[PDB]
Amino acid sequence: GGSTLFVETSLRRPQDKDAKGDKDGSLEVTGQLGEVMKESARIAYTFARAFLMQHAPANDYLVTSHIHLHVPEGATPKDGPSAGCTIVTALLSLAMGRPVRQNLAMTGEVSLTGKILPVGGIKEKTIAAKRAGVTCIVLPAENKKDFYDLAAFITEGLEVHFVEHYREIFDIAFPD
Amino acid sequence: RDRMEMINVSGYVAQEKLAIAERYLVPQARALCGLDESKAKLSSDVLTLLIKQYCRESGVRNLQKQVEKVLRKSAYKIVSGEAESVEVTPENLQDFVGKPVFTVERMYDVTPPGVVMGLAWTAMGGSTLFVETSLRRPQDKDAKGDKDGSLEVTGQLGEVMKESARIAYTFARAFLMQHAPANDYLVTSHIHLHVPEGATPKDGPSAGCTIVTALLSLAMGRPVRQNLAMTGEVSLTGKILPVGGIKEKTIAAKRAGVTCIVLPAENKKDFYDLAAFITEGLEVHFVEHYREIFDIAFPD
Amino acid sequence: WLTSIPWGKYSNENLDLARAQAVLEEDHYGMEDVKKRILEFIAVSQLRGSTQGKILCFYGPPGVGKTSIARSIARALNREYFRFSVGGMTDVAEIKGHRRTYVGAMPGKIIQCLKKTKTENPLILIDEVDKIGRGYQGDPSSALLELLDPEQNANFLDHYLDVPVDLSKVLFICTANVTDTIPEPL
Amino acid sequence: GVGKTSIARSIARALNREYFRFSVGGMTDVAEIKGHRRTYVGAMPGKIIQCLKKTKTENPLI
Ligand SMILES: Nc1ncnc2c1ncn2[C@@H]1O[C@H](COP(=O)(O)OP(=O)(O)O)[C@@H](O)[C@H]1O
Ligand SMILES: Nc1ncnc2c1ncn2[C@@H]1O[C@H](COP(=O)(O)OP(=O)(O)O)[C@@H](O)[C@H]1O
Repeated sequence: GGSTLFVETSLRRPQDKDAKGDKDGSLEVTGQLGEVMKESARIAYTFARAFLMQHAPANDYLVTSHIHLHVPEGATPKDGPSAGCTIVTALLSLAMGRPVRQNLAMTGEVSLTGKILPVGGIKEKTIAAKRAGVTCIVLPAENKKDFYDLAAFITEGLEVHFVEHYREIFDIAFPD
Repeated sequence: RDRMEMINVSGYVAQEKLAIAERYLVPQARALCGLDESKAKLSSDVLTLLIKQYCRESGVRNLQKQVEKVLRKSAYKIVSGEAESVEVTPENLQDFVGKPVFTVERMYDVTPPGVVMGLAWTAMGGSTLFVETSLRRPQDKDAKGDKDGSLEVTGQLGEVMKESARIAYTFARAFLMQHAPANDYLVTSHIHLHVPEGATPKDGPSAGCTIVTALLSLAMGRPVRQNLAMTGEVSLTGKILPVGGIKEKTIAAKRAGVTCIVLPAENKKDFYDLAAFITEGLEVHFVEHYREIFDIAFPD
Repeated sequence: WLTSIPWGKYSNENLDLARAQAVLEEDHYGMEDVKKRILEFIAVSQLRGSTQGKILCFYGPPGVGKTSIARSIARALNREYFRFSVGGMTDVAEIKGHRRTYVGAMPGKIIQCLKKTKTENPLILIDEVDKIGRGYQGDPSSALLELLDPEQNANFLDHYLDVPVDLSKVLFICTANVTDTIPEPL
Repeated sequence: GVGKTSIARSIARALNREYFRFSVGGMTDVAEIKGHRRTYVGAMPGKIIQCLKKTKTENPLI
């Protein structure tokens, strides 16, 4: 069924080895990842880098930093990519050090451009969220119909936020 | 492969699918459901809505499943439900099968810088795939910096695809050199490009033109002209080569709501060998050197 | 083994729609979509007259009522019920018996189901379809495909028994936690 | 989902000859084409012979 998994990230080597440093920040991914998952992870990495660039030019953290991220396993391979937005927001939060808004979840696939794509198993993810006591949830606009095919009580007290492009998400997870 | 003759049977545009459903599917399903046209009725517009929204692929089997489901619901309503006959309408379709699925015909319509459409003759028929690019390292770490921008590829690409990508990269760099030497972007900038998979390995190289145009769009930032697609194998000098699955790519492009299409001059005959309605309303463009593609996509 | 098999044993089926709806609503909670499909199946079986059978699979988390709702459906339709666990199985022989020549040969488990049910139009429930091994000297997936083939089913046969069997009216249900792992043809 | 099988049936009926399909996808045993040895009791011939038996003619639409 559905489940809630915390994608986690950390810095595995001193950020400023050299103030002049011109190396490229590595990335390491753990969690028994399939090849498609590795490609999705790299896509998320690149898009997060570009987003930080256009948004916070002064922050080279993500560009020059050897990061290690753990995506808890269990996701069925076809559903694997659905954690793209989660990975991107995790990387951004680490970059700016701001914790994401409490009791918030998300799910979606990122497209190396910031656009989000629909995903499967919306119902089970919603049930897992509700059982996880989460209040605000983020989903792609494309799956919206699925989220509205569900009974009222299941959707009771869920401040959903439908989105199409990652920009919207960045405004929610980091309200101020 | 060589021991017999291969005959192609490819795709069905919305009009063809509608005709097939009206004359072939609906009656066969009705008989399968043991019903009469008097008892169950489906307007053509309903089938049009189904095809345009509730089924997205060259095949028709999924449309068969949808029509079968709606007929099943009508049968249940008949045996017990109050209604004695069913006249399906766009209004009742929701309750009959549910809310729509493929609300967006395309990925999007804006095509921001560094992304361009392309046509892929994948095993499951034709498809429209967006090839995108991005800058994953600072453009100017130090204005002096002279090390060439590294290129990275995603999409489970085979070595043949990787070499095609390198060829496109080199040719795009040379074309930028000629057209705008002042712009070193494509030279001194590490870049990451994603070409969606699903294209059959033989057809992989066809996306060379798409890759080159995407890279150029990123370098100049000019978003490619909307509702545009293309396909062609690049020559490392700018000449384009023919590709297969032309009919399949054409039908997929038309289904994707695209108007202006670009093909190599060589495949021209195959484009014209198609029907008329299939080719209706397509601002086709036949080229042999990449320069013409650059002029088209960037009218300025 | 042969004579004990039914032939034309169309076990009678109920057709009162409201009766089945009440039965299912009593035997289970919510689960609307399944009940909708079942009512549609009953309605088509009625209008068509002669009873028939198709293949649908309930996919979802474990311990959700799939087996229980299958039992309830078997009860409501009045037809027989049998279940067959397929996960972690390789030798199609169990599905197809043996050649009948090997020492202690037996027919395929479907033959056992047909005998025990002693009916021509039973309900069969395959448990945990996606856990097929289809490994070396296995690949029963072909056997399952021929079994679910809406046309080959009409003349299916096994190794031990060498005679065709008609199954178009037989009702098949399949269970599996996940969808993708199922082979695409099935 | 293009009707290849359906058009096969249409050709079979229009020509007045018979029809018989065959699945080879993901198959790895030659026996099904070449049957068995006829020596192993319970051995079966190739599927083609069975199709010929069923159609009872040597001008089928295989
Ligand atoms: N909606 C429901 N209504 C009635 N009983 C249920 C429902 N959902 C689950 N159950 C009960 O939970 C148990 C689940 O066991 P089982 O039927 O084996 O689940 P599954 O079919 O998923 O294997 C059953 O005993 C069943 O009675
Ligand atoms: N042009 C057409 N005319 C009649 N029927 C069609 C046409 N295209 C598709 N179909 C229907 O779609 C169904 C798909 O059958 P299928 O066995 O999937 O064919 P294929 O082997 O080509 O995929 C057929 O039953 C057929 O009746």
